[PDB]
Amino acid sequence: MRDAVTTLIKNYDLTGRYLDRNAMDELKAYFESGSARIAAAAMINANSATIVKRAAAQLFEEIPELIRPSGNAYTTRRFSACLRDMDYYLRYASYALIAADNNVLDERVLQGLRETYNSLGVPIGPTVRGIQIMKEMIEAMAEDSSLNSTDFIASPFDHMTRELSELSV
Amino acid sequence: GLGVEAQECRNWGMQQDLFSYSAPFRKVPQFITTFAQYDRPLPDQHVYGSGNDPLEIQFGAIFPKETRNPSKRPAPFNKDTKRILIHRGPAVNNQVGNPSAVGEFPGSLGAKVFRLNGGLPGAKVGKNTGTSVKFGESSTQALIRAAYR
Amino acid sequence: CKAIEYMHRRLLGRPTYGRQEMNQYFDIASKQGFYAVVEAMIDSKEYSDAFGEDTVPYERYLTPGGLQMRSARVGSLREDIGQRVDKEVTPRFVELGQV
Amino acid sequence: MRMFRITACVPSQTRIRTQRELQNTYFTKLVPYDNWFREQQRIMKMGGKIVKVELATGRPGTNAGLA
Amino acid sequence: SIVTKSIVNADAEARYLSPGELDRIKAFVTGGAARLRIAETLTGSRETIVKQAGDRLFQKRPDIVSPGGNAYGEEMTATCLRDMDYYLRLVTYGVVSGDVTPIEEIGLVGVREMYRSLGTPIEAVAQSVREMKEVASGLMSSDDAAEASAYFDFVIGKMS
Amino acid sequence: SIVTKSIVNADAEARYLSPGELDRIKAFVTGGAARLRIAETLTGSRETIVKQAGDRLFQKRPDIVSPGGNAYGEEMTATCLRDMDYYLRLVTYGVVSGDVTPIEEIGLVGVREMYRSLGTPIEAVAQSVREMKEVASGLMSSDDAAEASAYFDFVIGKMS
Amino acid sequence: SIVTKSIVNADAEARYLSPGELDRIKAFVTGGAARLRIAETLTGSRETIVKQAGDRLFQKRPDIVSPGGNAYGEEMTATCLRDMDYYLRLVTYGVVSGDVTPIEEIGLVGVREMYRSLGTPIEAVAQSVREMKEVASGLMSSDDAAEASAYFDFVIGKMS
Amino acid sequence: SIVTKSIVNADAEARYLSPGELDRIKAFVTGGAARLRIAETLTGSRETIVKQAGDRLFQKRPDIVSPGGNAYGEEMTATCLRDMDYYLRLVTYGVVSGDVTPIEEIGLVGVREMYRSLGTPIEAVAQSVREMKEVASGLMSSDDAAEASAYFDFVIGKMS
Amino acid sequence: MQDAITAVINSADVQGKYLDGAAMDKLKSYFASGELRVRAASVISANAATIVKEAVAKSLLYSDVTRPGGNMYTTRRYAACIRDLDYYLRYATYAMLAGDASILDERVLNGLKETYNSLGVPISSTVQAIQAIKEVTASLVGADAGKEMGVYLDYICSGLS
Amino acid sequence: MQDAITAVINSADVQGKYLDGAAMDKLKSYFASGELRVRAASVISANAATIVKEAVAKSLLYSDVTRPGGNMYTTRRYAACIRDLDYYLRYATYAMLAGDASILDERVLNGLKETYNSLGVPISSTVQAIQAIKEVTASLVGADAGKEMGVYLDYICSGLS
Amino acid sequence: MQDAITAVINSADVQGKYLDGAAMDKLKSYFASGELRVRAASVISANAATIVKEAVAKSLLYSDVTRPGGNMYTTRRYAACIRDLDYYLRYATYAMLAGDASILDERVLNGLKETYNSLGVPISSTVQAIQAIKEVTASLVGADAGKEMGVYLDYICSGLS
Ligand SMILES: *[C@H](C)[C@H]1/C(=C/c2[nH]c(/C=C3N=C(/C=C4\NC(=O)C(CC)=C4C)C(C)=C\3CCC(=O)O)c(CCC(=O)O)c2C)NC(=O)[C@@H]1C
Ligand SMILES: *[C@H](C)[C@H]1/C(=C/c2[nH]c(/C=C3N=C(/C=C4\NC(=O)C(CC)=C4C)C(C)=C\3CCC(=O)O)c(CCC(=O)O)c2C)NC(=O)[C@@H]1C
Ligand SMILES: *[C@H](C)[C@H]1/C(=C/c2[nH]c(/C=C3N=C(/C=C4\NC(=O)C(CC)=C4C)C(C)=C\3CCC(=O)O)c(CCC(=O)O)c2C)NC(=O)[C@@H]1C
Ligand SMILES: *[C@H](C)[C@H]1/C(=C/c2[nH]c(/C=C3N=C(/C=C4\NC(=O)C(CC)=C4C)C(C)=C\3CCC(=O)O)c(CCC(=O)O)c2C)NC(=O)[C@@H]1C
Ligand SMILES: *[C@H](C)[C@H]1/C(=C/c2[nH]c(/C=C3N=C(/C=C4\NC(=O)C(CC)=C4C)C(C)=C\3CCC(=O)O)c(CCC(=O)O)c2C)NC(=O)[C@@H]1C
Ligand SMILES: *[C@H](C)[C@H]1/C(=C/c2[nH]c(/C=C3N=C(/C=C4\NC(=O)C(CC)=C4C)C(C)=C\3CCC(=O)O)c(CCC(=O)O)c2C)NC(=O)[C@@H]1C
Ligand SMILES: *[C@H](C)[C@H]1/C(=C/c2[nH]c(/C=C3N=C(/C=C4\NC(=O)C(CC)=C4C)C(C)=C\3CCC(=O)O)c(CCC(=O)O)c2C)NC(=O)[C@@H]1C
Ligand SMILES: *[C@H](C)[C@H]1/C(=C/c2[nH]c(/C=C3N=C(/C=C4\NC(=O)C(CC)=C4C)C(C)=C\3CCC(=O)O)c(CCC(=O)O)c2C)NC(=O)[C@@H]1C
Ligand SMILES: *[C@H](C)[C@H]1/C(=C/c2[nH]c(/C=C3N=C(/C=C4\NC(=O)C(CC)=C4C)C(C)=C\3CCC(=O)O)c(CCC(=O)O)c2C)NC(=O)[C@@H]1C
Ligand SMILES: CCC1=C(C)/C(=C/C2=NC(=C\c3[nH]c(/C=C4\NC(=O)[C@H](C)[C@H]4CC)c(C)c3CCC(=O)O)/C(CCC(=O)O)=C2C)NC1=O
Repeated sequence: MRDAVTTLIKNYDLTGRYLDRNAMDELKAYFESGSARIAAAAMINANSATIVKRAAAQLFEEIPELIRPSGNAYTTRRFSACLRDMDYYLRYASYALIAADNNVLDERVLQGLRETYNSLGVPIGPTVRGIQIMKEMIEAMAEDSSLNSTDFIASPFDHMTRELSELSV
Repeated sequence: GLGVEAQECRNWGMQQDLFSYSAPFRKVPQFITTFAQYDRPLPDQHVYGSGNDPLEIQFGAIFPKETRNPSKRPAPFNKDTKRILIHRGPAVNNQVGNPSAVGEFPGSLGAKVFRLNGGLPGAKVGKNTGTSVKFGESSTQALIRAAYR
Repeated sequence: CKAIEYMHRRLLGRPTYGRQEMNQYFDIASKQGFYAVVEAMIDSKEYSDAFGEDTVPYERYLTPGGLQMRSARVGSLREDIGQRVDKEVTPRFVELGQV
Repeated sequence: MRMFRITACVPSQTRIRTQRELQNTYFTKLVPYDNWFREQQRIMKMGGKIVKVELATGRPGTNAGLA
Repeated sequence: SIVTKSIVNADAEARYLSPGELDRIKAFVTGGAARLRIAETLTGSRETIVKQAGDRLFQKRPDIVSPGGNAYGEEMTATCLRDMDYYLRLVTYGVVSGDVTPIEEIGLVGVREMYRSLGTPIEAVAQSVREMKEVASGLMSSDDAAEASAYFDFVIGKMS
Repeated sequence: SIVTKSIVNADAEARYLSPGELDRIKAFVTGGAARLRIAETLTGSRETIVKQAGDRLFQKRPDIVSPGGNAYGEEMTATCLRDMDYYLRLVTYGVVSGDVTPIEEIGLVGVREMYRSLGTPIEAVAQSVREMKEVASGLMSSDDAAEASAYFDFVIGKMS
Repeated sequence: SIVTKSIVNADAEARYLSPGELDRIKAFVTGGAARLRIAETLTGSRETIVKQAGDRLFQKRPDIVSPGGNAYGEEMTATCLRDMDYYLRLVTYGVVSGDVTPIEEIGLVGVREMYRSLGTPIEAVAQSVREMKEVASGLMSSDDAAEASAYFDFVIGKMS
Repeated sequence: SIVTKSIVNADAEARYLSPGELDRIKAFVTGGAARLRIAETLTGSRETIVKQAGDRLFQKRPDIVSPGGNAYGEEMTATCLRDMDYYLRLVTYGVVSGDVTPIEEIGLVGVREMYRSLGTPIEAVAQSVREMKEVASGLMSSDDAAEASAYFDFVIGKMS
Repeated sequence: MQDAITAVINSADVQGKYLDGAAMDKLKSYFASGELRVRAASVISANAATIVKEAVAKSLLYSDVTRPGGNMYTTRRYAACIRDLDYYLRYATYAMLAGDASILDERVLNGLKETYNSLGVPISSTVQAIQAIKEVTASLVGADAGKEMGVYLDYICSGLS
Repeated sequence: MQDAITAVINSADVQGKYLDGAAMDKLKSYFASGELRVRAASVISANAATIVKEAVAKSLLYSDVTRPGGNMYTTRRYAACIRDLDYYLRYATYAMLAGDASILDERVLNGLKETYNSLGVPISSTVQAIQAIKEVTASLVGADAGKEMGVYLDYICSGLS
Repeated sequence: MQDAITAVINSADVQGKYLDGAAMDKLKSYFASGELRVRAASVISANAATIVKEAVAKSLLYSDVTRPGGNMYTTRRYAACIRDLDYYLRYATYAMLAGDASILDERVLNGLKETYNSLGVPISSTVQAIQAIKEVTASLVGADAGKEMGVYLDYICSGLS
């Protein structure tokens, strides 16, 4: 995996350049954001399980059929597996928030998601809907909390949405 | 397997293909190739799969058989994904960057071009019958045989 | 799809750019048939521009894999393609002692 | 099947060709009935003038047997 | 979007964006506020516009809810209004983006073949689209009514 | 003409013009008044622009008007000025139409061959067009001069 | 600077800053962003701008570079290019300051006398600055080109 | 090469070489001694031909080497002479091959694009090749000069 | 290709709901940046060939790449290298106008690596050339639009990586 | 494709050198061999079908290959094999004329091994048939030209096997 | 894998015949060449590192490949290229000893092109490096064994292409 600093370093090493003023500026921006990154990660760690439970309790009301017959969370086994996927999404989103880069997100989440979910027959739309529900809950809780900077939180979840979402248009 | 433990969603198809008894017959490494392809961008490959690209030989629709020596290399090709094709003629003549040069002919850089440039024999009544040595008919015979080829 | 791809390569000298062309000819094949797929490929404006009413089609574009197969063998491989070509020069002492 | 014998004159508009172009400049061809509409559309879009059109094969108003 | 359409045309011609295309994008980015207002009005009148248009369509064509009709039954009527909502959302996306492409790709290309399988009357759905258009125009200001009506009529023509 | 191009594309795709194409058409018609004003300024200043650009080109390349040159003599100078006037009129046609299509159709296709036949230097023709562009831009407002600069540069680039 | 001119005008009447001068100052501060964009474009393009303008000048007026001309010789050509660079830098100063006062104070007071002393054609220097104006205005948008044209024209007027 | 061209043609019609093609190849093989002699002459007198052609071209077109020109400066002139040497080498390759294929492949496809990008006048480069042709024709008898004139004129026509 | 607006609309469509406040925020942010994007695109379009000339002079000219034995040696290959730089500049302009690298993935970086590998193109040389293009464009357009363009140019370079 | 002349010219061009003494000597050697090459090409073109017929009779006919279950069983497969041998002989003649195997690599051997592997064509049987063709051509053409044709036919055999 | 002995044995066995005079002549030829094969193998084993070193210095070093952005930039990538050359030399020696290019086909070529295509490795440049290895091995072993080694090196190159 690569965080923002490592991805910048790799980008500059690609051209074989020394770290210039723009590199220093990007590094300074990340290093100043690091306080809010750690704060948001601590908050999401504090409220993790509750966040995923509430996100599922909203998503199964948005699309009720995932718990009715022929739905993909019908059994308690399927329900627990779905909640496990949601917890995985939250944990890797937290890792990506701390790292300030979505490559750790890609290498360990998205790179085969459609293949695995298609093989298991899991829908690929409700999952991103639940992802966005988690992101909304996370950002609402952050806004309620004393987090001066919270814009970066939408980046990991939105990248997950863009990658794992079917290209509708 | 899938039920024995937790399966990471990064080597799903790879391990699915590996566990089956047909594993020792796919000789092409399906693990290193996909692991590199994740970090690399989209490959030079047909939209619907690697097996869907015929060999670039003179004749014969030689395709990689999906079941014989398994070498399928699926890639996520969306709709609006134009391919990069190397022009036979001059590189400047590629219609991607030279859209008005489609009719250009590849002089000495591409394959030969066949046209009905010469008048077909018997086109006009100027050759009033006879004329067994009416010169332009080998050209049209070569044109027809070249269209066949 | 393999048949349509080979047909396109054969009747325009060009591999299909991708899913847009493949979808067009694929809908043609599903709706009308082989004859209409061939008719569509022949009557496409790209065919008209590349070849008039008097030009036989020819191979106009090559995939990178095919180009590599053609021009990467030990024969037909240029000296300067993927190699550092050092300009050979006679030794300076040989030139000095040369009459 | 019904066939159309069409004579037309299609000029060039973009480039000054230096190869013999009279054959596709003024010509007559036997296009099928099922292709006549699209051929006419192509000639019009290219800017040609349809000098003449005749029904070389078949007869007008054939309800059945036009194959 | 308008940007994507201009970029695609410029790419196909193998050129940079025209000065006219750039000016069109300039005007669009300036009028983004008004188009956002139009989309927000549509989203506000979502559950009312579709309901009224469906009511008018039912009163125009009883056969759809009559015996032997495509949408016989409350479930079929609810799904018909679901298609109504989907087309209204598509129109919202289209007015926001300044291009019909988001409308067409999601819900216009091959729509006749998609609804032939279901047996629904294509002209009936076009009439429903029309009725939604009049409802939106009624609940919309004058000029932006015309702006959205352009896209609504485009969908109407392409589907009908 | 943008109208001509949009109609040609619509026919080629076999459908009515897109709403975006109609928007482009209406915007072009709106700007047609300013385009007509630019064309009127150019046609009013055709004489002074032609004379000034011709004199500047002669000074830059006196060999063209020097004995043994293509433009040497009163008749050759008159024909050179006639070509300048023709190209200025073509630029006016382009500014009116909003496109370089009329210029390309009338006096910009085969021009290299025609000047090779007549012996005229295409370099001299391009420099003359550049001088005309400079004179017109000096005589015209910056925005209008910038607009006409597109046609002038298109002509110059096709010359060279 | 516009700030300098307004503050000086106020002090010459011994009053505090008038509402009109404060309005002018606010407009200047608001347009400062565009000023810096123009100035940064100029400084980034200083090498290309100076090179192209020098080439155009040495083509239009070969007398200055021919033997017996002031710019004849490698060193004289380099010094002519250095003077072009000086005037481009002064243009950048004027662009940043929103007026031509820095250009006046540094390189437009006694320029006629200095170039008379050095033996240079002031009309040739003005031509060089005009070509710099054309090259620079070719490297920016319509409004920015018109903005920089004011400083360029001021230098042209002060030199001729 | 005539052999390569004949083989390519025979491959294109998928047939063995015609007796006429074989006779032509045999004639070229027999006559290769004269081609080698011409190539040896050009190779031996390359530096003299390049120098004289460069001087003649510079006198004919002083602006390209005067300040503000593409080739002004000692290193720029060295590069111009290097270009002329490259084209002389290409002409020798073409003479040895008996076909213009090597010349077209190495230094005639995209030449207009290359020189337009560099800013070098393509007609000036053609005039340089013409001067080289004249010098080479002077440095050999009519027969060998007549043979080399084919490739020289081919390069000149492609450049023009 | 998907611009910022099409990206937002796609993210909303795949969830089936209407553009809520976040979508409007993203749309208005893109519209606010649109003026700068359009200015930079128009300036680059006007000075398209000059940028390529400056980049080629800064990177490849008078080097082993352009000398005999280099892939940029023959005139046809020089013209092809120039055309490739034109592609990169035009597609960077496209990605700047669209706020996305989707066009770069779909059309530019799609098969490009093995395309150059089969052709024998020097990857490091083309990377340095794209860097020169990026720096020249930054100089000609400004720090902000320069960095915006450099985002897509560095995306292309990292794709070549 | 490249003949001997084009190969020498490309070798000179890659180093950016005029044709020196060694290149001239190579060209002289090729010109000397040109008459023999042309004569052999004419002889092979005259006896094209006969050479293939004799080779197939010597190496393939009256064997499991032609009998049912063999690759050359059906009339269609026999015709295909004869056509393949004809192509091999014709392209070997092209290579002998050009003095170079570039045409063989570019238009014959590219993917030929993969083609036979997919089709099930017996590589060893094809190699033996080409060997028979080489012997027949040697007997029908002579010693030196036969040796050159054998060189190029063995090049094809090496590429195939 | 298969050597000459096993190859001829399998060729006889598949059609079910004993070893005739023709096969015995092939085995006699292999036994005649065995001494030269063993000497060449010993020489190459002695000079394995030097051969790859000289080939890399003669083909790859100071090119676009080693510079930043090239496929031999990082030290790990350089060591990987060296390891690939070591494989190619060692397996060429194996095939030279065995008198059959079957170990190359079943342990170096079947899928290697796919792996390089996935990894972006330049096949043309690796072919050039293998050619340099061939030249160095020929210079170090002699013409007779050098040609035999080059046969299998070219086999590897053709398989890669
Ligand atoms: C309480 C007295 C009764 C009750 C209520 C209740 N259930 C849920 C939620 C769920 N119940 C199920 C049921 C099952 N899963 C299985 O695998 C089986 C098969 C044996 C059963 C019966 C499931 C899947 C859910 C989750 C999805 C959902 O929302 O229905 C709730 C809601 C809890 C919440 O909102 O978080 C409530 C109130 N369940 C009982 O068993 C009692 C009879
Ligand atoms: C919940 C939001 C949705 C849902 C979930 C669901 N998932 C599965 C099974 C699996 N999910 C995954 C996913 C991942 N594994 C990973 O390692 C990663 C990243 C760390 C991801 C995203 C995998 C691999 C499986 C199978 C293997 C496993 O779980 O160990 C199921 C099971 C379905 C069944 O019938 O067994 C379910 C139900 N289902 C819904 O309806 C929601 C929309
Ligand atoms: C429907 C039962 C399920 C489903 C299918 C689905 N497929 C596509 C797209 C394509 N399917 C094909 C099919 C074939 N190619 C062949 O060569 C053959 C016959 C030999 C077949 C059957 C192809 C070529 C495509 C691509 C079409 C195109 O390029 O436009 C889609 C749509 C994909 C898209 O993005 O448009 C779908 C939905 N999907 C399901 O979930 C169903 C279970
Ligand atoms: C010049 C002396 C006269 C003249 C010329 C002129 N010609 C055209 C158009 C065409 N000319 C031809 C003629 C030929 N094409 C051939 O291939 C051959 C046989 C080898 C000949 C004789 C054709 C076919 C055309 C059609 C267009 C085309 O060239 O493809 C034009 C008009 C061109 C146009 O598009 O408008 C003109 C002006 N005009 C005169 O007034 C002179 C008397
Ligand atoms: C002046 C800037 C340049 C120049 C002019 C020049 N032209 C001619 C002769 C002709 N010029 C044309 C060109 C056109 N005729 C048209 O109708 C149009 C369509 C837009 C064009 C462009 C033609 C056809 C002629 C032939 C004569 C005629 O007009 O009927 C000459 C005379 C050439 C001679 O030797 O007689 C000259 C001098 N010459 C330069 O050097 C300038 C660059
Ligand atoms: C001299 C007659 C003209 C002239 C020459 C000139 N050329 C350059 C620069 C280059 N010229 C070339 C051309 C070629 N390279 C090749 O390999 C071949 C094919 C065999 C050709 C034709 C190239 C590639 C360059 C780029 C620089 C480099 O070689 O590395 C210059 C300098 C341009 C500059 O500003 O750097 C000049 C002056 N100039 C004229 O005005 C004459 C008409
Ligand atoms: C220049 C910076 C480098 C360079 C360039 C170079 N390229 C080619 C040939 C081609 N380049 C492409 C690339 C593209 N085509 C596309 O459509 C796009 C995406 C939109 C790209 C990036 C292609 C396809 C070709 C092949 C011809 C064709 O365009 O169809 C060459 C010539 C190679 C040859 O042997 O002719 C060269 C030299 N070379 C360098 O050294 C620079 C680093
Ligand atoms: C004859 C010595 C052996 C033999 C031949 C054989 N070949 C085929 C079929 C094909 N052969 C080819 C070969 C080529 N295509 C090319 O473009 C070139 C490059 C110059 C070559 C050599 C191809 C493509 C085919 C496919 C069929 C077709 O002809 O299009 C067959 C028949 C295969 C079948 O089942 O139809 C045969 C019999 N067979 C032997 O046993 C001989 C050793
Ligand atoms: C200097 C302290 C020591 C030294 C240096 C030396 N190195 C070379 C040649 C090369 N060095 C490298 C190393 C790297 N390239 C990379 O990309 C990386 C990481 C960024 C490293 C470490 C390489 C690849 C080469 C090969 C040539 C090339 O760069 O393309 C030499 C020259 C060797 C020769 O004979 O050519 C030298 C002298 N030598 C010493 O004695 C010092 C201890
Ligand atoms: C199943 C389809 C099929 C066909 C058609 C076929 C034909 C066939 N006939 C052959 C030979 C032959 N066939 C004939 C037969 C004839 N002589 C005449 O005068 C008659 C006209 C004709 C029979 C009526 C002869 C004489 C030969 C030997 C040719 C020679 O040895 O030169 C051979 C080559 C030798 C061999 O059989 O191995 C083939 C392949 N084989 C097949 O598998």
